[PDB]
Amino acid sequence: DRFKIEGRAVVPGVKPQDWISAARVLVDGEEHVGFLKTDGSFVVHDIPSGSYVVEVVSPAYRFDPVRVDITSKGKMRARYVNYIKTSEVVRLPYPLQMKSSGPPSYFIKRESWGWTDFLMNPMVMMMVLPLLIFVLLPK
Amino acid sequence: AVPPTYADLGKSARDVFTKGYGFGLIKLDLKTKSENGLEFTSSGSANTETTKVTGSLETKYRWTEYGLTFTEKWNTDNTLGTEITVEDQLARGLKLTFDSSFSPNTGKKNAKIKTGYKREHINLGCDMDFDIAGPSIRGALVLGYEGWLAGYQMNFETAKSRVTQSNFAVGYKTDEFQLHTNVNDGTEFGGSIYQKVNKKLETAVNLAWTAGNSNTRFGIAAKYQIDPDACFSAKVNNSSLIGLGYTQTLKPGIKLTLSALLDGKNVNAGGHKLGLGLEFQA
Repeated sequence: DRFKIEGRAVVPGVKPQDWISAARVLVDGEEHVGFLKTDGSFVVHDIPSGSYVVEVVSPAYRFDPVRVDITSKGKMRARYVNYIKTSEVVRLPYPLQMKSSGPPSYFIKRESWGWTDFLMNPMVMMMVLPLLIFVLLPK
Repeated sequence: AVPPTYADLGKSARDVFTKGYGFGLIKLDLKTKSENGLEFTSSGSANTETTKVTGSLETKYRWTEYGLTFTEKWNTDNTLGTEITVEDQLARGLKLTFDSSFSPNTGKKNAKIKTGYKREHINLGCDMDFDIAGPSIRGALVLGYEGWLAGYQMNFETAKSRVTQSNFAVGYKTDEFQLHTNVNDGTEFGGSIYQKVNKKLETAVNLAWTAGNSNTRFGIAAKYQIDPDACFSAKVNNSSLIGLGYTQTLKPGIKLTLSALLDGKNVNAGGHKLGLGLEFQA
């Protein structure tokens, strides 16, 4: 007994054909691999019964994995990915519609010190009094 | 001349309410004056309810050569604080205050600039607070002619929005009658009266009113010195709060103060808050 899973992924903007390039979807991670269509859709066949996590892998805009439960009779139940808990959290319709949030942060941020902010230093403030006193002399 | 500032306005009544009793806390202060200019203060506060030990070493350097004052303080949570005060440098009544705080263990810095203009009957003050959260600017201006005095305080912050905090304090201050009414944004309404019948009798009354929930609370305090070394203080609040304090000079510098706050009812529910205070001056 074999079944198929189809889904549709919509990017907020850009171009679907721009994002299709170098885009694949994983069901277990190395066992079953699906490829996307020209606009966007993952269609996977040759699957057994069981529970699998569908995740779209992309160096570009990332996606949230979605848990899918396959029954032998032919019922398909999709849920949120939960590891600590193993119950039903929220049930959503079957036609997978992933919405990528955006580019994940790959690099860290480093900030410099502001000009108005470096005036708070214990040493910089002890020079401002001599600076003002010496400025008020020629004036 | 030299009209009272906003913080000092009414400070007599609060000080009567504040000084005298420290129940729940242990007071231990030592003050030392040197010959030339050195001032050393070591104070230690001990709590029995929360079992906490608090204290600060304060070193004061009074330099009358140029009007400079150097203050350095140290707390118990690894907080370091320095202060420079300059008065009568080039203007008539101009005072510049610089306060800095730095921590050596962790890394934290805070800055504060105070400016004060004092004249015949005009008082100006501006405090600029520099912190990572957001700089703030606070200005207080006090004006009076003979006994009629009124002050205005404003607080502004650039970090959030056009936030403005208004304060209008109108009072009548004379030799033995001191009345002051403080208004906060037309929301807080405080009124303090303080008077002295003789050189041994002092009475103070405080009232608090609000416009939000219409909460009213009043309290009266009496201070009477039996002898130049023996003094007694009593305070009664609106609902049931009573507090009694007694101070006596034991050695010519050594003084002992005892404070007791009683909150008792008649439904088998009562509580005592006691406190001892002791200071040395040299």
